[PDB]
Amino acid sequence: MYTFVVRDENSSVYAEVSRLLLATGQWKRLRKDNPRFNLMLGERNRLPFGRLGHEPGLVQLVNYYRGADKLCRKASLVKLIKTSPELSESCTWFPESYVIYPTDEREVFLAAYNRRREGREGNVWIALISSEASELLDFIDEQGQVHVIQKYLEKPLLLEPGHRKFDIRSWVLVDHLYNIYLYREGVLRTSSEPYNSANFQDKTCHLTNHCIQKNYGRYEEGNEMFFEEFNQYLMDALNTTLENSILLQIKHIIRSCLMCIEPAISTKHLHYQSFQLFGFDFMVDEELKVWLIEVNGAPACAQKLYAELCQGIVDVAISSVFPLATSIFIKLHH
Amino acid sequence: REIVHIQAGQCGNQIGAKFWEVISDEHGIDPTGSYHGDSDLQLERINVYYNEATGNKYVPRAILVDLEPGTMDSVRSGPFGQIFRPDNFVFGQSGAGNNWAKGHYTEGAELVDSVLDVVRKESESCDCLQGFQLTHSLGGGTGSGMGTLLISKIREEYPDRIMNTFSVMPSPKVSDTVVEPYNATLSVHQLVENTDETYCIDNEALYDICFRTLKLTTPTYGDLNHLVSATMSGVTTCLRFPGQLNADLRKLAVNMVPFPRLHFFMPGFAPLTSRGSQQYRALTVPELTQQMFDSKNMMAACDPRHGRYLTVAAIFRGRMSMKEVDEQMLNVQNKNSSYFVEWIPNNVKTAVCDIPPRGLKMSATFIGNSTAIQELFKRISEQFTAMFRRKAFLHWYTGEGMDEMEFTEAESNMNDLVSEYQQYQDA
Amino acid sequence: MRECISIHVGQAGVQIGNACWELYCLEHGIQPDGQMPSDKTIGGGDDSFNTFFSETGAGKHVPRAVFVDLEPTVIDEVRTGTYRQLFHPEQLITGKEDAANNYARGHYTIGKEIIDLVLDRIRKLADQCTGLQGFLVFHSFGGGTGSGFTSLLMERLSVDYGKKSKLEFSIYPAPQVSTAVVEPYNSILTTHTTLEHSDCAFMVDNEAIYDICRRNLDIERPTYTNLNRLISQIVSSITASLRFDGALNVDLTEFQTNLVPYPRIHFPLATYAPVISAEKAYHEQLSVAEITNACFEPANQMVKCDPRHGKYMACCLLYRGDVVPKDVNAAIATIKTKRSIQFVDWCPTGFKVGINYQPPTVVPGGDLAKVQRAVCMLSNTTAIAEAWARLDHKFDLMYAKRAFVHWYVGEGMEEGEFSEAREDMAALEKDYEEVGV
Amino acid sequence: MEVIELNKCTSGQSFEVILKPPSDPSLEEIQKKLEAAEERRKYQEAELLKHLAE
Ligand SMILES: Nc1nc2c(ncn2[C@@H]2O[C@H](COP(=O)(O)OP(=O)(O)OP(=O)(O)O)[C@@H](O)[C@H]2O)c(=O)[nH]1
Ligand SMILES: Nc1nc2c(ncn2[C@@H]2O[C@H](COP(=O)(O)OP(=O)(O)O)[C@@H](O)[C@H]2O)c(=O)[nH]1
Ligand SMILES: COc1ccc(N(C)c2nc(C)nc3ccccc23)cc1
Ligand SMILES: [Ca+2]
Ligand SMILES: [Mg+2]
Ligand SMILES: [Mg+2]
Repeated sequence: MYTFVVRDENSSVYAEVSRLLLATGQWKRLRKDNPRFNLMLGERNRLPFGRLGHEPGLVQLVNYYRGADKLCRKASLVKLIKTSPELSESCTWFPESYVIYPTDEREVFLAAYNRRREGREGNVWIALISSEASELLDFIDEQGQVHVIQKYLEKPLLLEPGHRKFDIRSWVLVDHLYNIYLYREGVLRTSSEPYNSANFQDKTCHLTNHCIQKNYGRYEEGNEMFFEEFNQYLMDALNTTLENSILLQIKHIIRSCLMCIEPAISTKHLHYQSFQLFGFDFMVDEELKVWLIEVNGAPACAQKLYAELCQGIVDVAISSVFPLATSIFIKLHH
Repeated sequence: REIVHIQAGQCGNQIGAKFWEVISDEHGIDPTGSYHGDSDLQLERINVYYNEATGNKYVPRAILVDLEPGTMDSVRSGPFGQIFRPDNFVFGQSGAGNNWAKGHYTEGAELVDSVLDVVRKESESCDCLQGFQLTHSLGGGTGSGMGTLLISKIREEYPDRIMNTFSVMPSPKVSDTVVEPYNATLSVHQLVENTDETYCIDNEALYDICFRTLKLTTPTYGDLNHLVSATMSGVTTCLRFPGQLNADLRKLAVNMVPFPRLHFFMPGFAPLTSRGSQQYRALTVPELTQQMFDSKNMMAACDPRHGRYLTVAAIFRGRMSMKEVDEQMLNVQNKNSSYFVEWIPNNVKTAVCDIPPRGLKMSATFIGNSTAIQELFKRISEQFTAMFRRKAFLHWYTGEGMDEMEFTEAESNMNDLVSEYQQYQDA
Repeated sequence: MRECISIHVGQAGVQIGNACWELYCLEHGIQPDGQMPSDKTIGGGDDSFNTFFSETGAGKHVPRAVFVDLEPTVIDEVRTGTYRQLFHPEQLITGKEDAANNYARGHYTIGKEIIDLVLDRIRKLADQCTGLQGFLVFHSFGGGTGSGFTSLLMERLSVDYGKKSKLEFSIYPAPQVSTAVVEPYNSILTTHTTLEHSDCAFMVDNEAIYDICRRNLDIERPTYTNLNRLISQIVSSITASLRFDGALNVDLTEFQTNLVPYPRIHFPLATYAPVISAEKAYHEQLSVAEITNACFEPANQMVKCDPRHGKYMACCLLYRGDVVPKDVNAAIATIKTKRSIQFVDWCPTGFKVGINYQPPTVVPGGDLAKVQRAVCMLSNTTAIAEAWARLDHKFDLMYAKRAFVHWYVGEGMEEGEFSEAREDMAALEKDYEEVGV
Repeated sequence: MEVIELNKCTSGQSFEVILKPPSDPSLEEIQKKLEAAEERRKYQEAELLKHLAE
């Protein structure tokens, strides 16, 4: 009988994991403040990593990597890509991004803005989307908190029929041995109203969030296109598979990002062990080139896939450490 | 660090004589007082219970108290009777007649000054006195009434010393008189206020072990006392023997008692043996750990599953793997973490002594401060109220000067103790 | 030459003192009787070892050490043990009854009767010094004497010897080998009372030492003797620069300068490599690069914490054995590019290096093997605050119900002192937070 | 990279390597605290002896 604790109630993913664990009959749930646990399904903020791995006679495991927020916060990810030699300034899968504080790299941002202006090419940026620099900077000070100014992808790949924008979400699980497992099923979060090149004020067709969309449910249920349909579309419309055109670049970005942070976050020789599920968010342009948008520390699954992924998390992340008395993941080799 | 032992009444003297019988054998002392052992580990802290007499003859630091001459004559003509200092025998003539009031207020008050003179004479020999341990029953008159009178007077003369008791609880299953719940309630009221540590030795539990487990269909007092002396040996091991934990009476009190009143301990022993028949199969370390925590092995008739452990002290005796002991002790806590309070971190402590007791290759003794002990006090309270609501048998007490008010106060303080134990079961 | 007095308080302090002084003797070639055949100036001198040893006309080398316990049993073993002739009776102070795992009993009740006697015996050693620089205090956080009496002594030493430096060697409580349930109380209480009076404190988590003994020495269930022989090796590495000729950490003031820029954040993390089992047949001897690399593994630290998720304020590498500067710089260059070493923005990203050519001395018939080269890294990292967090949490759990508090109040201490001590600790946890993120 | 403060002798040598540049209570107060604690001990013992006198 192994023992676990739950410290995130809002977690829709680990609610299903805690449900599945009890269902085996070899796991017992303890109260929040019980120190005598094998597993911790911890909180999003202020997780007490310093208390872990100090219970004699117990192997302890947590569902978060300490330090992995450096990839998952927007300000941190830009700083990490720009400073680490493994990624370098010349990263070609990451859009031109700058860190801006309210009253820093403001003069560095404006130098690139003028090269775009004097080059007379596309000069549209995101923070909310605008073409003018002096109207963007005023919005940042008006909010209060730190934000990143990023190059907006003016020429994205557009699904037909509809002339629609989209983003890809990939679910990645890193285990205790630092194996990088990409879940074979991804999801395309789609816009339901056609992409307007001229009007940037219309936030409904430019942002592909599951909340902002909620023409909702026109082409596919809940604005969610799955991998079989998207592969099928690319074959018919562009004469290529999802594997070649998009997935090789996705596998490359995930692996490059986590290889970079490995020495800082790895729990290979530590007194406690970590795993973590990540949500990688991808943009595809019209030339079939993949760009990284954000990385998610506490991602939420899609309804169709909840059952399968949560069983996978138990199989390769939890049961690998605590064994009981076909594989759904692709292993990214390093 | 010296301990003065006092035994009061029939039960107190009978279990008391058995205690000195068992622990003298472990320290290698014959009935004459001469040392005939081989290990030096026996003598390193022999001064804890023994005084060294001239001519190199050991003498138990033991005072024998009764209001009747009957039982102390059984001790004197008994097996280890010659070892006790003849002056430390203090007796009255007319007895206490199973009456707390006679023990505490009338008959016992006549004799208590004589006992305290002997207590003082033993205390003055001591380089550094730890305090006192009393053996007594709570159901009689002498051990119950006079025993609690002694404690109160000892606390007055030695307020900076520890008071430890081995208190035998009455049961209808092993019953002398109907008035035992009265005597016990009056005694508990005194023990809650005037002792630092009390080992609750329930006669109900000793009977049930003898009947259900040991298979003795009609157990005597001798069968009951065999379990007591084996427990008493076990609980005092870390006082009697040098280890990694140099333990005394105060250190046990500091570490076991989180709140001053909640100092009633539930003792346990593994493996359970009966007299005569020797068990030939030695127990493995996982077997000892599983047994000592099981309710069938508890010397107080409580179910630990109906409560929560505040603190635990565990003592393993014999030659065994200390790594396996540590592994098994952590195994019990981790597999049953809900039964240990989360608000006292690392509340289970373990010690190992190399010397086993007589007739066993290896053994385990359990000292638990569980909230489940409230069941014992609830049982006494229920038996008390059944008689007291009709003021039955009360004339034996009012005849010696006691008011009904004193019973109501004693009933109240024990019911307070019960809800106080109940408090920490939930929060 | 400036003398140092070592003070060993309580069981843990005394027993570690036995281990350290046995080790110092073997290193300087001082025999159990006190004679030093290699020493040519008889009856005095101002060599580097004379920091720790004074000299009599007979040729005896006596430790500048005072042992104090409120209980006779532990120091009685020193009095009769193999090093009985080394100490003179007056250096060894014992009480009647110990502090019974109670801080308040050690500090207030039993402390008050012995405090004046101890300072008098300290004065007797101090008056033999031509230029006393200060004190090295050995004690447990968890014991009654170790927590209680130590903090009273630390208060008094600041009064009588105000211009002098005070260094701590402290034993952090671990459930694996602990003797008392109230050890988190004792630890928080002593830290609060001692914090202003200590200039540099080396914490040693019994949990770390215990696992190192299991993992690296193949000892199934480590005793105190096993732990103390290892702890003494670490202490010897730290103190070597006071006892031997050198230019790094030559005096006690230099420890504060090199390791402690923030007076309150005075707890450096010690890391030691290599720990190799004596009865291990065939061992491939580790190089400079390998043993320096082991200084950044958490499994080699004296406190289990993660330095990667914290900032450094200072760093010392203390090598013993066959080590040259060129090998050290090459090792540092490789390590920097492979690991997360983050200094604070107001400190140089650098290492102070001390090499002593004499390889580490091991106790004959010990658990530790003879090595060609060894290293002790002393680093002031904000990561050590993890140990404070653990301890404070355990304190909070018990204090919320006021569990065991009555034992402390019964010795004359006030309930306010508990929450005052906890507030200071909350402030200390905050100090590490400001510096560390 | 830069190796400064190099000092050698027969016993050993010491140096510093930089990789990157940057960017009490008195005796009267102690005797008062200890004796205030003794007064609280004496009071608690007196309240005990008074209770036992009853
Ligand atoms: N490393 C090490 N730790 C020890 C030793 N002796 C005791 N300890 C630890 O110290 C704590 C208890 O403190 P002690 O030093 O034994 O107690 P004390 O200072 O003698 O104080 P009292 O006995 O309470 O008066 C526990 O956490 C033990 O694990 C030792 O020889 N080595
Ligand atoms: N375990 C045990 N209980 C006893 C013994 N003798 C008497 N008792 C119990 O103690 C109670 C009577 O107390 P007793 O000691 O005879 O009276 P006293 O001599 O006036 O103290 C009854 O509840 C008995 O069950 C004994 O030898 N062993
Ligand atoms: C709950 O934590 C505790 C509990 C008791 C202790 N001491 C002091 C012990 N005293 C005695 C007399 N026997 C023991 C036997 C076995 C183990 C400990 C003790 C220490 C810590
Ligand atoms: Ca000399
Ligand atoms: Mg009788
Ligand atoms: Mg001690």
